[PDB]
Formats: sequence, structure tokens, C-alpha cells
Amino acid sequence: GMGIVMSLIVLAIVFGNVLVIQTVTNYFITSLACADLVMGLAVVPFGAAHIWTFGNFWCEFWTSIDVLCVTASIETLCVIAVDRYFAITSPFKYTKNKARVIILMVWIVSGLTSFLPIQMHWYRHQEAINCYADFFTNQAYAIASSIVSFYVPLVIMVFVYSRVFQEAKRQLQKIDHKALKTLGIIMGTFTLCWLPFFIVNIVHNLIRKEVYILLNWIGYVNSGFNPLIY
Amino acid sequence: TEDQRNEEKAQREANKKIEKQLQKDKQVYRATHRLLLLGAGESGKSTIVKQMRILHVNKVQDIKNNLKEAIETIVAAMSNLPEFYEHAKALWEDEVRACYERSNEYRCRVLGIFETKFQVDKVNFHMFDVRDERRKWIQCFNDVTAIIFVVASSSYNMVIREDNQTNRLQEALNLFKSIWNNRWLRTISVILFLNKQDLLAEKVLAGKSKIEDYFPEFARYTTPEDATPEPGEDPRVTRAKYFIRDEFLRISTASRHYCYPHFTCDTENIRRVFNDCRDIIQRMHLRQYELL
Amino acid sequence: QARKLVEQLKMEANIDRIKVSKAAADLMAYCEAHAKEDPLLTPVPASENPFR
Amino acid sequence: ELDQLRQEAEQLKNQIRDARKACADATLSQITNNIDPVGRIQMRTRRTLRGHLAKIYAMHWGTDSRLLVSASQDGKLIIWDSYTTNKVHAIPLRSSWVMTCAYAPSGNYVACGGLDNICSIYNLKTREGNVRVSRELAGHTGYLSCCRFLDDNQIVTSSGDTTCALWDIETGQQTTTFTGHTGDVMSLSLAPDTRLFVSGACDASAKLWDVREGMCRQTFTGHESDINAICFFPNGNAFATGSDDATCRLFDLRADQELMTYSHDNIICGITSVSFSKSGRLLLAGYDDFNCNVWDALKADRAGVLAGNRVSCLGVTDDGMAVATGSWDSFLKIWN
Ligand SMILES: Nc1nc2c(ncn2[C@@H]2O[C@H](COP(=O)(O)OP(=O)(O)OP(=O)(O)O)[C@@H](O)[C@H]2O)c(=O)[nH]1
Ligand SMILES: CN[C@@H]1CCc2c(ccc(O)c2O)[C@H]1O
Ligand SMILES: [Mg+2]
Repeated sequence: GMGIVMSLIVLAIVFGNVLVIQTVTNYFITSLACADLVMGLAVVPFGAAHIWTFGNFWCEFWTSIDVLCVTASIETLCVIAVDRYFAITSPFKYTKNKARVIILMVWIVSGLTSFLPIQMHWYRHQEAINCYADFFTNQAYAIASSIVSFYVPLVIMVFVYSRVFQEAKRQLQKIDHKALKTLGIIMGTFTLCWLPFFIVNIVHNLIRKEVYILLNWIGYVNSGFNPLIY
Repeated sequence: TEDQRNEEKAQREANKKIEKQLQKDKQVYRATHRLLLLGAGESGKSTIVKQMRILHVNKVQDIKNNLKEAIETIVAAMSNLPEFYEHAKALWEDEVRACYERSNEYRCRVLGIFETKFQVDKVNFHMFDVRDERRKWIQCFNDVTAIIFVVASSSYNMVIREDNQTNRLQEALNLFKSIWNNRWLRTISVILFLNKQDLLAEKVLAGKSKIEDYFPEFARYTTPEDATPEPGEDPRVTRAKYFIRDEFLRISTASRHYCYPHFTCDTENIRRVFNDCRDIIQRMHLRQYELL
Repeated sequence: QARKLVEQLKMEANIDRIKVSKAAADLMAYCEAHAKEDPLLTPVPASENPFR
Repeated sequence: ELDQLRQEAEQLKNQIRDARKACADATLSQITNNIDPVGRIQMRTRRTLRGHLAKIYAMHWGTDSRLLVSASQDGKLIIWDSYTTNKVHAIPLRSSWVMTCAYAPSGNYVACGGLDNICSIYNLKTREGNVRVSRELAGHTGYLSCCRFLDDNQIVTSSGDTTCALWDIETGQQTTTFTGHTGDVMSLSLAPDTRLFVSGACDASAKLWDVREGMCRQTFTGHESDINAICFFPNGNAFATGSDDATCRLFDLRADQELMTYSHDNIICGITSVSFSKSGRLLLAGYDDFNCNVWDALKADRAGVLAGNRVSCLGVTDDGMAVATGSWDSFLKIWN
């Protein structure tokens, strides 16, 4: 019964993001920090639902908050990596006004495809209704969310970081270790934190429900390492 | 409140207009790049500007003034060692030739900042131009991205205007060392040119002066192993050719700063070096501040 | 050209060199005279200050 | 012989030195050993300013003590307003390099220097709309270092060619020409009486010229490095000096002797400017280590320290109710 002991540990996630919260690229880190703040504050009470069902709208609130926060953080990381690639790939690049449009477009687009269907009756069969008196899903909405939130940006990140690594080797040879370590710390951390959750979600029988929540708890832990990494 | 309201409103409107104008202007300042030339006396720092600006940028009476000084130098040194023009014409024709051999004594003349701007498909480049050994104006040029150093290479024997001071090339080596270690210019890259290639080939080919004679420290008789000789270059000149560059690089490699050597002369060759200047856009890619 | 400098030097040296005569006191007296005038030495009242 | 003639000069110089030595009676500290200390004091930024794109090099307070003109490194003089923090003009410059500024006592013209040896002037209250260059002066070599106004039609310039000159704007020619320094001249300051002006060369020496006659009078050699700033005491009988090394000294025209050498041991940076106060009790001075320190005229104590890269210029309003400091951070601050 040491859940309370670990609860205060997760409470430290808010402090780092609060302390973290200027340049053209530095504005994006505000969006990632803001998403972490929402995830840290909202998930902590909902995480302690373990001894339950506080209210009918309570299930709606957690469902509408968690999906939005996760997809927002993933999209913001994708945008940051795209900007970092764009900065060094093409010298003599050819704006704060553009950045404000970019940040607003990513966050609003992500929330629209997540918050609206969740409250718009997107679920399943005979077992699901009895839960109303488990975040069950149906109509491949889980498949769409997985392919549009955690699967799609991975290919783009892999491509851009491969391009950056290819350019770095070319720069080194022209002169006539650190790049591999830094790229590994930047990429493999997020990959190892998030791949298990998307893998388990798509597996939907053969998966125990009790262990299922454990993996989704790992993905929420990714918020803590977000401020220290950057 | 009649005076206060109208005046305050007009002042606010003027402030808004001026702030908008300044915000519009501040974008171009970040876009354009700045360079800065340097060098030594008679090095050739400003003559390349004529060939450089001919690429993308867009006196007769003054030129004749330096022409007269040419005649006086040979005649004056003889003792130690259009009526006017018509007589000088015979003097030019009459010019033993041993006076030319005394190169130890003492195309445009050697003359305020002369700023030149040229634009390309890439961002337009803005350059500056410049005795005074104090060099107290060097502060407040930390904003320049690169400093195009130019050093003579055909004068390893002549002397500076102050006669019997030091070797002409040696007077440039120590000057580069002083630039290298400075508090203000601690984050600036440097490009090197080795001008006057043609004269060097003419001088070394016909025997006469030996680098080993004027420079005793000439132990390196074998060129560096990773050598890419010029097409048809004689082996003897290449060892001389690479000797100058290595001497400069030793000071550079003694201690954020990345030095680049080159070879320049043929306006198109400088134009090829112009594309070479475009080709060297490495420094913006090079900073890579996000560790990587 | 040296004689020009020497001639000027003699004229410059041909100037009365007053003693201190409590020169610091004269500097002190003026500073002690304008103690109230200076607003930085003693902060001005908030209403009095035109700025804030 | 010049050396034979130099023997008389050395004896006169020896006569000058001994007589100057004979004038010593007591130290300033002994006379000022019975004064009440000012105590610790600190000031807060009442107003902050922004709008430049590069480093600021110089500024001058208006005679109205409300408007200040500042010059950037991009060649954009802008006339501000202290009360409303609102700009009034933005004059582009023909030369991208600027090093000084000046404001007319009658509040009509603004004079701008530049690395290019052209002391151009401007007219601020002519016709309407755009402002236009009135005259351009080019009768000098080197780079200029300071420009002040004697009156509405006379400007004093000090170039880097060991020459200080007096101009007449209407005719555009040099009325006189002062020489004698053996090195570059870095700064000057006019006197409150508007009759004498002193200039600090780069050879650890200072002079005190005379405008009317056109000849030098005195010479002080108390320092051992480059001199960077000068400012008259309000009484007009003395002037501080800031050097390349941290030592700041206060001299005296009458006694010809350096009185107080403000000893700084912990301080290791360099001086950039000095400026006095209305009562002559405080001597402000900026440093090269990104902050500022405030000294005392007599007690020699750090009354206060202001922080907020390198500072490049200071000033004090004629009213004496405000202090402005520039920097290379493209931001100017106000203190009170
Ligand atoms: N033969 C030959 N002469 C050259 C070459 N490059 C420059 N020169 C000569 O060198 C001169 C150098 O003059 P400037 O360009 O004014 O350079 P500087 O003499 O060092 O003087 P500043 O530019 O005023 O510092 C040119 O005018 C040419 O006469 C070259 O490749 N070959
Ligand atoms: C209750 N946990 C949710 C369930 C579904 C889901 C999650 C995260 C990202 C998505 O795109 C989802 O569809 C999980 O955090
Ligand atoms: Mg020149």
C-alpha cells in the first residue's frame, strides 16, 4: 500500500514544468511545457481512482483530458523536431507571426479529433453497458487514434533525424562521437517510453486488463523527463 | 482636457506608426550578412573588391597621379645603388634593367570606409574595407560573421614602408597572431587568401633567391602526404606553395575558431573563388549549437 | 621644430601655482552648500517625483 | 641644438615639478576625515526602454531634461521621450557606423558623428514630415570621437588623428585648429562656462585648451594607460577622468596636482564613462563587467551598485532627477 508514496513523486512533475515556463524556436518549448502541466494536474487525481467512479461526467472529463494531452505532446515534439531539421538542413532559410499560427494549428487540430468524438458517443458489448451502472473503445476509434497520434509522427521523426545524422557525418569528414549520444538521448527515450503503449493498444482477450493500465502509466511518466531533456 | 486628449492620442498614433516601421525594418537586418576585409600594405585587400563587386554589385585623372610616382622611384634609387610625358616616353623606352632587379627598395594605386553591396539568389552580402598599429577601432565588430584576411605571398624578401624593419611576409605573420588572441573577437571565423600566385611562380622558377636563404627554418623538404597538387604543378613550387600555408596554420592550430585556407590569383579565378565564397557557407551549418 | 615646444613650455610654466588653500574645503563647502538641491542623495517623495 | 635647448626645458620642467611638489600641504582624506557618510543607497528602474536592433554607443540629455537622443550601431538616431516612453523620430543615417551624438541647447538640431570622418548635422524642427541633412563637414582625417555644441552655430569635434578642431557650420570650414597631442584623442567635455574644454588623449595624458586664443595651457600626466572619459565638476574648477585601468582620478586646474586616486583593488574591469551629479557629491561610473558602481566624491565608498552586456555611456539630466545608462544589449535603462 505504498501508492501514496509514489503519488508525491509524480507531484514533482508539476514543479519542473512550472519552473521551465526567448527566441523563434524557443516559443515551441512553451507548448510542450503547457501540455505537461495539463497532464500532470489532471491525471494525478484520476490516477488515484484506485480504491471509484466519482461521477458520470467524471469519466467524460478524464477521457476528454488524457487523449488531448497525449496527442498534443506528441504533436508538439513532432513540430519541434521538424523545426530543428529545417534550421540546419537549408542555410539561408527563407517568423513570430508564422510560429503563432503553427502552434495554434497543431493544438486545435489534435483536440478536435479527440475531445469531440469522445463526448459524441464513440464506444461499444453487453459487458460495456454494465460499466455505466474501464475505458472501452469500439468502431476502430482506437485504431484511428493510434494511427493519427502515436504512429504517424514516428516515420517523420526517423526520416528527419536520419537526414541530420547523414549531414553531420559529411560535415565531420570535411574537416580533414557526441552526435550519436545526443541523438540517442533525444530519440530513444521517447521511443522506449511510448512504443509499448501504442503496441499494447493495437493488440486489441489475450491481454490482461490489470497489466494494461501499467503500460499507460509509463507513457504518462514521459512528461517528467520532457523538461530535463530539453 | 482638450490639450491632453488630442496630444496624447496623436503621440500614441505616432508611436504605433514608428514601432510598426521599426518592426518591418528589423527583419532585413537579420537577413543580411556582413564581412570585413583586412591585410597589410600592398597586400591586395581592396583590388579583389573590383573583381568581387563586378560579379553582382551592378578616376582617370587620379590614376595618372600614381603613374608619375612610378618613374621617380627607379631614377631616385639609381644613385643609392604633354612635354613631361613625351620626355618620359623616351625614359620608359630607355629603361639597363638592373634597377628592376633591386626589388628590395621601398591593377590600381594604393589609396574612409568604402562599403560595397552585391546581391545573389542567396542573401545579399555587405562588405567593409579597413600605418596605425594601435588598432583601437577593432572593438565593436563582434557582429561580423567572417573576417576575410588577405596576405601577400610573393614578397618574402621586400620590406615595409619603414625600411629595414622586418620581412614583408613576417610583418604579416605576427599581425595574424595578434588578431587570433583577442577578447572582443573571440567568436569570429577567419578566411585566408594567398594572393599573387603568378608572381610567386615567376620568382621561384628563375633561380636567384632561395627560401632557405632568407628563411633559415626550412627543414621540411618533403610535402605533406595528403597533397593534391595543382594540374601540371612542378614538385619544387608545390613544396614552396604548401610551406606558406602551413606556417599560417601552425598559429591557427595552437589554440570556436575555424580557419580556412585557399588559393587565389585571372578575375574568373577570383570569381571561381567567389563561388568558392558561396561554396564556403559551411559556417552557418557549422555552428550546430543544439549539441550535434 | 623643437624650439616651438620649448617656447610654449616656458609660457605654460610661467603660471602662478596657488597653494591648496584648503582647496578640499572649497570643494567641500560647495558640496555642503547644495546638499538639499541634489535629489539623488535623499530620495524625493513619491508624489513629488515626476516619474513615479 | 635641440638637445642643448632641451636642457633649459628640463630645468624649467624640474622647476615646474618642484614648484608643483612644493604646493603639497595635506591630503584630501585628512581634510575630509570629519564628514558624515552618505550610507548605503540603491535605486530601482523607474522606466525601461526598448526598440533598437543593435548596440548603443552614446546618448545626450536634452536641455529640457525630458528628451534624450541615442545612436545605435545600425545608423538609426531616434529621439525618445522619458515621460511617455514614446519615440518621436527615426532618422536613417547615410553611414552605417556612428559613434557619438549631441543635442542643441535650443532644441533645434541634432549632431551625429560616425566612423566615416563626416560630422553631419540634422535639423529637427524645419518644415514638416521628413527631416533633411543641413550641412556636412569633411575637413579632417581619421575617425571622430566626440561632438558638442558651444551655441546654435558652433560645434567642437575631436577626431582620432591627434587633432581637436572648432567648426563654423554656416561657412563649413575650420575656424581654428588645436594640436599637440602625441596620440589619439578619445573624448572631451565643454565647460559649464562655455569658455574652456579639456580633452583626454590615449597617451595617459590630459590637457586644458583655450577656445578663444587657440593654444594649450596645462598638461596632466597622472595615469599610465589609455584615458576613456572626462567630465567637469559642476563648479568648473576640476574634472574627473576614467582610464583603461580601474583607477579614476580627480584633478584640479588651480593646484595643477592630482588630489584623489580612487583606489580599486577588488575591481578588475575597465572604465567606460563618468558623470557627476548636481551637488558634486556623487561620481557615477560604468564598468566593463556588465554592471555599474557608484562612488563618493570624498569618502571613497561604494554607495550603491546598479546591474542590468557592457555599459557604453551615461549621463545626468540638467534637472538632476534622473540618470540614464546605455549598453550593448540594445536596451537603455533609467534610474532614480
Ligand atoms: N601582379 C599582381 N598584382 C596584384 C595582385 N593583386 C593585387 N595586386 C596589386 O596590389 C595592389 C594592392 O592595392 P590595394 O588593393 O589598395 O591593397 P593595398 O595596397 O594593400 O592597400 P589598401 O587596400 O589601401 O590596404 C593592387 O592595386 C595591384 O596593383 C595580383 O594577383 N597580381
Ligand atoms: C484511458 N487511457 C487512454 C485510452 C485511449 C488513448 C490513450 C492515449 C492516446 C490515444 O490516442 C488514445 O486513443 C490512453 O491514454
Ligand atoms: Mg583606405
